[PDB]
Amino acid sequence: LTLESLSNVKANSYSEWITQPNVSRTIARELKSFLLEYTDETGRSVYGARIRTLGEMNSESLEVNYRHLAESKAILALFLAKCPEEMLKIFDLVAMEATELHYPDYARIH
Amino acid sequence: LFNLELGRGVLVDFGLAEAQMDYKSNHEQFCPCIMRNQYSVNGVDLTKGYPKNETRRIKRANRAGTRGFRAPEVLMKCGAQSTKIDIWSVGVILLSLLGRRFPMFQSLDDADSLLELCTIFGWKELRKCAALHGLGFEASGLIWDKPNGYSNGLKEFVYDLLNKECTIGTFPEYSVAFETFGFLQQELHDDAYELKKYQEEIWSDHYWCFQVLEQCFEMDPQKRSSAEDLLKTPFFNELNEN
Amino acid sequence: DDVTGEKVREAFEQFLEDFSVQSTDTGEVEKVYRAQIEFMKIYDLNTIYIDYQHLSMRENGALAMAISEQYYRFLPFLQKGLRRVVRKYAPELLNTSTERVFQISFFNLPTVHRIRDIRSEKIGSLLSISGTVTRTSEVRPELYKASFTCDMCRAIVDNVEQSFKYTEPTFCPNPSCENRAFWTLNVTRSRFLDWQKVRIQENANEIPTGSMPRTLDVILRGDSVERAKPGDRCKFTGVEIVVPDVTQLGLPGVKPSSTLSLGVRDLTYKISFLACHVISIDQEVFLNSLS
Amino acid sequence: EWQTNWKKIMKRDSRIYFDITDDVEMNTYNKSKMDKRRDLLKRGFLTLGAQITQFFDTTVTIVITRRSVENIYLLKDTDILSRAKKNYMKVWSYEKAARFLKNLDVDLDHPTLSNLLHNEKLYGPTDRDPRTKRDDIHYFKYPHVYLYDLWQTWAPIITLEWKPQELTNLDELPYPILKIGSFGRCPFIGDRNYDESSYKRVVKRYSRDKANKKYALQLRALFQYHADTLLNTSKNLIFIPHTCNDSTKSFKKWMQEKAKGNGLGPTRASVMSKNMKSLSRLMVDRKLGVVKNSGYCENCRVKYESLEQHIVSEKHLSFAENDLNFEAIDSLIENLR
Ligand SMILES: [Mg+2]
Ligand SMILES: [Mg+2]
Ligand SMILES: [Zn+2]
Ligand SMILES: [Zn+2]
Ligand SMILES: [Zn+2]
Repeated sequence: LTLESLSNVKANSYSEWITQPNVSRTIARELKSFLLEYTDETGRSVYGARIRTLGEMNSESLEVNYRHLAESKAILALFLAKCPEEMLKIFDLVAMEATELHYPDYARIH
Repeated sequence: LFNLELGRGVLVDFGLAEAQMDYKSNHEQFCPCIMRNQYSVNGVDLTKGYPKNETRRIKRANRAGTRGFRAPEVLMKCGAQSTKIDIWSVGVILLSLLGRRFPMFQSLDDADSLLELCTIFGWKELRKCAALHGLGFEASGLIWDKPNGYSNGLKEFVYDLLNKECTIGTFPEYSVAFETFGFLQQELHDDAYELKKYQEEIWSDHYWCFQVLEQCFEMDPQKRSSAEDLLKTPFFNELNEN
Repeated sequence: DDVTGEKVREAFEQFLEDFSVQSTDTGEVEKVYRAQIEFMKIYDLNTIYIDYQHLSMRENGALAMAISEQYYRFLPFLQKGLRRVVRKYAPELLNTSTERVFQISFFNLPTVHRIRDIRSEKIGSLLSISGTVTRTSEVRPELYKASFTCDMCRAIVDNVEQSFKYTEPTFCPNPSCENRAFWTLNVTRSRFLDWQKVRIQENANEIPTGSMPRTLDVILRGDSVERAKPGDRCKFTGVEIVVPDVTQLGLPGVKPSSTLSLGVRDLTYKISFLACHVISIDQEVFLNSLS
Repeated sequence: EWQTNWKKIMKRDSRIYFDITDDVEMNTYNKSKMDKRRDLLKRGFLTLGAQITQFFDTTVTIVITRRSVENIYLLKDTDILSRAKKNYMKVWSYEKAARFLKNLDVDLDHPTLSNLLHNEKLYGPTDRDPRTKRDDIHYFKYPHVYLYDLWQTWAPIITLEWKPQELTNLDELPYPILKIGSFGRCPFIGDRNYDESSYKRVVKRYSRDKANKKYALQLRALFQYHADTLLNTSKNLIFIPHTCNDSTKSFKKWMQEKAKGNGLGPTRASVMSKNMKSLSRLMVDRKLGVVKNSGYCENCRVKYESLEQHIVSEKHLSFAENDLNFEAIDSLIENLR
């Protein structure tokens, strides 16, 4: 959806709002945008550097910084702060999707 | 039947000889095999499969010939067999002389001949010929000593044929194959006056023989030069005495 | 989904609108199918009669052959195409006022098959038969669409299609349930049609030498129930159908059987008929049916 | 001439990216239409030759977004489209993408209901799983050779596949290898039950060679650089030296070492019945329980185990006694005289 679509909140439970089907899809797309679009000062990719790291040392973890995401999209950072039980699960899936986009067929490694 | 003392030869058997019928009443549509009868659903592709229950007919083309001495045209049952299968067989006989191998192509069936041609020339070239004749072809998993090899030409082939004989020593001291062996040694980079004249002439002769071999050995019929074109070669300067 | 089914459905609904048979000198040319649709709206009936001759005329009869050879396969596509056509023009009659079932009947087939002419290669195809009515049963309801009550999270699923045999709703009113072991049917949300079985018999003139008479069971589904009295010669038009038979257990010949565990099931059947409609062969009504 | 301007270096340009997100009111079916137009737009530059990247970078000029193509008209803080002005990195809309594609005009793609039906006569109905499995066709698994009609109108000519296990021995590959052998044998066959170094074989070959020395010398004398025989009529020999080993040198080395049917067959059909396929599985050896003139007599259209009995067969004798079969031959026979 839109950035302000997440801002307009209407649900009885905060985690239910996060896991609202349309809202959940919006969260997935917005996280995809945050990871694919955010770039360092010198034009070097932040998430590009992280995926370059992951491709060669083949770890099962990615060191995603909270501050850069916060100045990227405040609503998603606040969703993480209030209800990290659900967004992290989505963020793992979108991270895997982006890794496949850069390095396809990563199932055997991890 | 060739006589050496006369130095001349004549053809005799015409047993399977066929009179060229009226082919029709560019070259891509010359022989994609759509001629005479049968002339002029998507989403399903049998690229990597053979039907379990087969409900279709085979090509019905003449297969007359010999064990070996058979052209790619007839070998793959390619329609509208042309006269140039004969010159292909001629080139096969020619190559049999250059290498001293009489049973040059021991083909117990069509498959043997096709695989032997694949060995000599290459999978890609044979596939290209089949595609030219509107025919799909595929082969994988098989191991070849020359994987799409011998692309240098037939020179390397007759070269290692003679190489193993040289290492063994099959040929006699007076065998005339040794001059050819030296020719390939020199060209592959791998009193005396009469000697130098003689070797110069044999350089030229072997040269022209090897560039008429590749002239005849080409899968394309339309590109394959006719018998008169073969006779017009610079190798055939002895007809010029007329 | 099937591309061919979509093609035949779209062609069906296309010529339900584009078709127009001439009225010769008197009346110019009119849309016969649209005229019948207007008649349907006027009289609020439930069955549409389609001549097979017109379908044969249209598009060199390729579609006619396709629908005659595989009528059963294309029948749902026919229903969907007719529903969309009704939606296009006069969609008021779409609903019962929950949903009104539209019946399609084909009439005037080129040929007539006698009861002894029944063949297995015609199973599922469209044809016509001519016999004498021997036994007629009561008009009984049949489960057009069936609703049930759930086992875990006891609740009622509403308006689920019922096939030729008993069906269990894979989905549940509660999406989290996904349990279907024990369903309890409810008549309120279960649709019904009219069912009646008529045992026809071969006419005398068609009997071969020595053979004793042969007979067939014909099912009349829809408004055509109780349309024929016993002892009358009627022409039945419908689809050739098969029904499971348990009696032919000792007959000669290998019995087809399905193995699945074990999953054994004897695939023994007997031939029957499902007829779209039936045609038989004061002084005012009498005076009307004269030239 | 803009196409030439836009066919100049983008074949060498290596940076391609396409923006995904946008701020619009889009429905699920509208989402699907967006996805299909997005994949078409991706394919538009997929074959262009310019490599595509998945990340937004200040290097990648190609970036297309539907809305806010420098259309925000205001400062933004966390927008790539806010940086698009400062980085100069080009941006269009998808409608503007089609506007520019009008310069390119790339095709959208690179009915006969009766034909559809009688084609579904083949393959069965087309409503199957779009996968590599149909069970109606033996898909190739092992090393194989396959040659097929391009239009699949005729049956495949050669279709042979071999299990890996039977390929264990290199000597008897079903497809022969270029095992050259020696002594002028077939290049695809070798010295089976033969050894070129076997001293008895060497002696036999040496004796045969020395027997034929004079004949080979006569051949060379007859044929030496004059391109003709009668023209050659009026120096004895020319020997070009070589480092090659021959029969004589190898023989000297060894001596030093030891010093201390018919051709015709009946025409056969192509299609084999399914019952034939079933029968062919149950095949076992014939030893359980119960001269060379064997061939096919096309005159009698019959296959004979023995010729001497076929010639005396009743049908063949009757055929021979009928001159009506040879009338055309006699017509040209008499024309000789
Ligand atoms: Mg002969
Ligand atoms: Mg002959
Ligand atoms: Zn051809
Ligand atoms: Zn439930
Ligand atoms: Zn005979």
